[PDB]
Amino acid sequence: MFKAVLFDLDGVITDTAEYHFRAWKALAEEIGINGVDRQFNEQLKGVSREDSLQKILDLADKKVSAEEFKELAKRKNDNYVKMIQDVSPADVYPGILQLLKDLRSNKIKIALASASKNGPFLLERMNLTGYFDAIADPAEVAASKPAPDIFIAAAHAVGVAPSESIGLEDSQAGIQAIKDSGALPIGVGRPEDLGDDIVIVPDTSHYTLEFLKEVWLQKQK
Ligand SMILES: [Mg+2]
Repeated sequence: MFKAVLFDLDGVITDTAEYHFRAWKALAEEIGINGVDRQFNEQLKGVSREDSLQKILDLADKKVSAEEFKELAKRKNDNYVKMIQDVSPADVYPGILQLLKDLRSNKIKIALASASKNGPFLLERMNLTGYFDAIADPAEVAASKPAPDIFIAAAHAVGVAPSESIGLEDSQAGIQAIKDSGALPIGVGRPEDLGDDIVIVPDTSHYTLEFLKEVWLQKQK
């Protein structure tokens, strides 16, 4: 039986993506840049905050000093941090609360493996801190998501090897990160984005202790 479950936050535990989208959109509008719609934002995923801001500036061929550049980047983050102040327990994805309860009562380790610099704050706002045994700190991770580093740090933080874990993800890079760490991935989304070689649930309400166990069993080969 697996000894720990490693959680990504966005797309699994809750949604932050919409908040990032709105923040960028507020910055753009603040400096009169138009075109940052739910279409363009799709090109801002898995990209750096610097690269994203640049893409946005390239929309209006807007030039700015390296100074004004860093300040714009900071503004986007401040908007984001302001926007997440209202995150609450109601924002927890379906099935997640019960899964955490079930894992805890089954003595299965729980760890956050997220790039979010606001992970601890967000879990406290959703009232989930007490379920987590460890939070892998994004700033201590040398290589981002595609790399297995963070799932490896998250597993070690709870005293297990990744090979004794299951990783829950909503992104292709995340799925790859889990595979390369040696943990068993179970994605949420659709094969077209995630891949055809892993178990996938359409929505998180299907992430139950019973389902995880059956998947872990049917893995033994
Ligand atoms: Mg995610």
